[PDB]
Amino acid sequence: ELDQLRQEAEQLKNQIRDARKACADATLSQITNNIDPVGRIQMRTRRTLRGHLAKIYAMHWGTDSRLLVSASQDGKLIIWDSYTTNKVHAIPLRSSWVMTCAYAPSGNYVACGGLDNICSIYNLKTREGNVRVSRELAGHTGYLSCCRFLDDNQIVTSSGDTTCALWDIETGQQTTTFTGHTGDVMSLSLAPDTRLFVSGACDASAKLWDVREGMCRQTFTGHESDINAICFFPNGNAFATGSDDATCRLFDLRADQELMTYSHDNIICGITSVSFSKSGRLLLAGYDDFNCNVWDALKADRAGVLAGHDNRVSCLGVTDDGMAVATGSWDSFLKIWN
Amino acid sequence: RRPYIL
Amino acid sequence: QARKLVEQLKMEANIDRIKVSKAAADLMAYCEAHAKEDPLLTPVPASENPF
Amino acid sequence: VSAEDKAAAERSKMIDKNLREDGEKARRTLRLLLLGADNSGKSTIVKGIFETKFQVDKVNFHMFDVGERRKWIQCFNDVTAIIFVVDSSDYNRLQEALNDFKSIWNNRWLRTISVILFLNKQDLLAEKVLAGKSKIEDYFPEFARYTTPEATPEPGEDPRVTRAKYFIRKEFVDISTASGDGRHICYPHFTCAVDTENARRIFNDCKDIILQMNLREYNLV
Amino acid sequence: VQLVESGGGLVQPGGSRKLSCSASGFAFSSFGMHWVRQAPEKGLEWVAYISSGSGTIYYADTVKGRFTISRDDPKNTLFLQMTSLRSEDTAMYYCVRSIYYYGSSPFDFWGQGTTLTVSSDIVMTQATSSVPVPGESVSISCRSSKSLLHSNGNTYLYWFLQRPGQSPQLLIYRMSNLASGVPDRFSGSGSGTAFTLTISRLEAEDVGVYYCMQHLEYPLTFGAGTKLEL
Amino acid sequence: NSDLDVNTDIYSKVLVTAIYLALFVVGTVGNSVTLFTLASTVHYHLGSLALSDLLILLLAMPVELYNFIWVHHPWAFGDAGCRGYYFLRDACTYATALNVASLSVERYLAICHPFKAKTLMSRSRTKKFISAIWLASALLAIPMLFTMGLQNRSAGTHPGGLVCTPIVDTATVKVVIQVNTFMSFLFPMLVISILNTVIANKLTVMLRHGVLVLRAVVIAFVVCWLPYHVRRLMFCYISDEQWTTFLFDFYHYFYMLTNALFYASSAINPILYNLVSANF
Repeated sequence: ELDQLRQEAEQLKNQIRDARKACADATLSQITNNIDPVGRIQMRTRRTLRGHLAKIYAMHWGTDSRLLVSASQDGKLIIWDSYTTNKVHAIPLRSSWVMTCAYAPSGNYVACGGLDNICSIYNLKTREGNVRVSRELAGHTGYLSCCRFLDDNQIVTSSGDTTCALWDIETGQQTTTFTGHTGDVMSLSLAPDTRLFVSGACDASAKLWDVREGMCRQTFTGHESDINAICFFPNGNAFATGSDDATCRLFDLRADQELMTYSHDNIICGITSVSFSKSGRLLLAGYDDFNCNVWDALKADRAGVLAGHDNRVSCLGVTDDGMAVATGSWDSFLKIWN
Repeated sequence: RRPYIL
Repeated sequence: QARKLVEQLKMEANIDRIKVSKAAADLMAYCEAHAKEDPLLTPVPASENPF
Repeated sequence: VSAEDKAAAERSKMIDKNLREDGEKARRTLRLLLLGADNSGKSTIVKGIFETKFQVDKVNFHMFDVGERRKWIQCFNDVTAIIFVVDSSDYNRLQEALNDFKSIWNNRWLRTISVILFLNKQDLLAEKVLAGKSKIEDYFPEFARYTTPEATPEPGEDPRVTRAKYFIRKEFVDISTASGDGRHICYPHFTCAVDTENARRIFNDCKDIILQMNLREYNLV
Repeated sequence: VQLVESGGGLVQPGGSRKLSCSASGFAFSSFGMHWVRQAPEKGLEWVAYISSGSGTIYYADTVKGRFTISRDDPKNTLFLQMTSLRSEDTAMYYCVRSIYYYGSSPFDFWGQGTTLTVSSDIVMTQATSSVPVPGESVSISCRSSKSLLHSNGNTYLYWFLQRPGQSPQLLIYRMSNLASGVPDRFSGSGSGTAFTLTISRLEAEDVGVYYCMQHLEYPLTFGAGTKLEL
Repeated sequence: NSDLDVNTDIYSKVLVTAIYLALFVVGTVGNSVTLFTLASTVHYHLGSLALSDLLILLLAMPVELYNFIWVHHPWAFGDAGCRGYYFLRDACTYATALNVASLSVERYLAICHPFKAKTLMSRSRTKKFISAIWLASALLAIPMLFTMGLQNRSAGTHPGGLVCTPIVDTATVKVVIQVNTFMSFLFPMLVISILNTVIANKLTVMLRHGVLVLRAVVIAFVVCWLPYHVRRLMFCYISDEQWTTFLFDFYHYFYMLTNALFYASSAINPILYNLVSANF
């Protein structure tokens, strides 16, 4: 009965395509045609964080908008005070092949992971005055690409084994497993209310999942290559993806289809990271061309360029209060832009 | 004579 | 194998959807409402800028 | 800058000192990436991620084995070399080996990384050629028109074995020279899973790689 | 975590003695260390400080030139060599660990001190020496001669409690932050040169002497100490 | 001032000025391009050498072109100017020589001992080495500061008879010039020659472009710095009796030729060190 199932799947795909087409009464460009342009945005490098002796792979801001954790290929996880450029902590790692890091919203823990297939959770605020490995979460059969905290006890990890996992830290067991991607899951983004989350993979596909039910609620397919970065809109109703297609795309969850495409003929390099500003008007995307572009999220016009890095911009993030943007690159330097 | 330039 | 994909497509097809224009208007309204509190759009004076 | 801020700055300076010491001690080891198939016999070349350390002439080598897309390959764009192991005795899977070698050679993050190619299991290749039960012509037609160029070890030399092994090497060397452009080189070697010179071969090839990099950097060649 | 003092005893004036502190249960090399002395019937007085790595060493003016503070990190030991001992050096000496980074809690642990018997500064003022109090709110006030609010937003004021027969323990750091292990009924509030520690629903085991200390500049100065009594 | 009149025929001053202007513009452009491109340890020494060559080209060329070829008399910068000019000239010369020798040493370590050079090389060590090179260059030029000065050598005292010249004993001028030659020419010559010979031998026994570059480096250093020091020794050693008219004129013509070659050295160094091998 394989052929009958294939025909039914094709019919369902056609039905979904027709449903998405029916809802497209007008485009975002015809609605924001009359909104005022942002203008030229010129952000300067306020502080340059030095101390990493290898490529920087990930950074994550703390919820206080002052402390940030960065991960480097030299086996180091460094916690910085951004205002004074003071190294608050330096954590050695058992594996130097790190691809992700996370900062708990409470600030008590940090997360790390990579080619060892293990999410290591380190406890910062402890007696004895030294950071210790609180937990090692194992169970993924591939490398860890991204990890995000929900609280001090729940963590969501994305892996290269095509799956995602919701772990209870105290028990150490996968409370939920998310399956459905046919390729390597590269990025993960938690919703502001922390009930849904989106994951982009190397299928040129992004999936919207429900944490409590464990099922895939939606699938978005607009890209032509691997989706390397994904980020939620501040209101939790839309999200942006960046691919190796040298293209970003803004998708809407309630319309269940793509809203906008950010692309330029002079851009032929992949997109490593994307992020939104506090109001959602700006979209900051990092590239392999050694710089970052600031797009007007409503008009698809490139509002500005941040061009201070001497190698591939591997990570970028925006503080919760929207004051500063941190970019980390392969030149072993983090930069703060305001 | 003698040159005076070194 | 194929049955799971068919079930997933059935669950994705049976979803309430809104117009694209309504979503665009919602995003515009959100951006306009919070435009005054975005430091990157509106630069902060050095007196209140921590960086 | 209060007293607590001064103490925090002193703590940061101590952290910087420790980081510098750790980086200096880490930058004394040559990192290598081991690649191959299940039949290759990669783990017998010398002596998540498996790491093997060895030392030749007071130089420390650290090899990493992970495990087709290889998205993680970007992590190894700064390694000294890639050690690619091929089972040259398997004529059925040799085209897969050639395709994998071509994929690794033309990777965009590996454009400046040389490859030390080990054509492994020469005992089995010799037995296959001398037995005559399997023929390379059944898989690579051009072997019918291939002549041995002029060069081979004497202790047990047989023209058929030499011709077969030189053809198998020439396939990979042609893949290498198609788009090498001089940025990186391929170093082909023949092994038998009983030799003890593989560490020496990697040592010599790494010395050659570093010599070429120094020639380019120091504005000599 | 444990800090054990040793040495002490009765000495003649003009002599010398070395006090020692053995550290256990924590990474001693990452902590700065303080020697703080208390006279037999008086308040706490800061004596000396040595930074992590022995980079910075500070001495109080009353002991500068006679006391030497040192540390042996491999042996996890802290030493105070006292020469030219005077009658005013008769006191109980405490060793205090103190780590400094963004969000740290300095002066968090104190050791049970050792007894020694011999035969420009910011002045911290505590309004009352005694106030009688089970189940009622108690407000302890403190003042400083100089504003403790730094330009970085921090108000460097600390509240300690010393129970009878015990070494003082940290209650509040930077005028509002509750120390780890301290019940939530303690609160701290105030502005520059005006500080208040509020104890809501006072219980037993909360009776002792309360000290306010400034960490804005050296030398570190304590208040006289407010005593609660039942 | 008839005893301080240097006889230099015309059609030679114009030619030497043209050569100096061409070398000046070419070397300035080349060193500026090299510095712009440079601005893990090779770049430090290349920049140091380019800086030294640009410094000697800009700082010492016009003062010499005025006071030493066109207007020999009287000195037009006073006593402070004479001492400062000679001190800075010697400092630049020493800096160039030591930068070239250090670059040869670094190349030898990189090529003949690549594995040890990988561990020894660090940014702090390179910065310390460059600082030591410059410190030695500054220190070795100090004796020349206390050797040169103004002196009246006219027929009495007349303003036109004041010249910038060694003002110490001849037996001491011989010592200072011998020290300058040994620590500016012969020691770097031996280091460069031996090390580049070893490197070229290693490269020939396997790239011939590198061997040609090394040979060009050695030959350029020789042919650009030997006549200068030969001329200085000729000035210092020859007795007063032998300095006839022919020798007197020959000294200043040889001065023009030697300074031309000496500045051609700094004109050619950026080409040989950065513009011959691919820089992109």
